[PDB]
Amino acid sequence: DKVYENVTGLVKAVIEMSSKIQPAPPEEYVPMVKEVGLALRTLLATVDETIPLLPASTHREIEMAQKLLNSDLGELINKMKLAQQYVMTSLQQEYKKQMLTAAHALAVDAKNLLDVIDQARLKMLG
Amino acid sequence: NLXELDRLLXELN
Ligand SMILES: [Cl-]
Ligand SMILES: [Zn+2]
Repeated sequence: DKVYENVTGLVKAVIEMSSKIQPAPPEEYVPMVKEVGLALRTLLATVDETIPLLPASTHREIEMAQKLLNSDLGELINKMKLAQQYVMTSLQQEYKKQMLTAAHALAVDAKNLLDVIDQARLKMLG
Repeated sequence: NLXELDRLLXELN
């Protein structure tokens, strides 16, 4: 199940970033966000490969879930940059928190993409 | 969705 493997890899990269966000200084964030973004890229390519075999009536819902992940990555990158802009200020930890919140949203939405695909696989069995 | 992601990713290089 490459979709499950890819979702696992993406969520693991998010959990890693979330244990390193508070200790790490805001300008070592880029490699962690990059590892998350590339895990997402892998996942999206796998889902694109898988869609043609799932029932047509499920494609739209899967496609919306994919788009949500894109928007989530955008927000993560934005919050990362803000956390960088506000290092050693009065807002440093607040923007680190916002970055954390964006990464968590990404992980949750990846799990929901898996759930939608898994339901479409069930329908396909029928 | 892949196109959009790949240009989002450009920002991290
Ligand atoms: Cl959270
Ligand atoms: Zn990792």
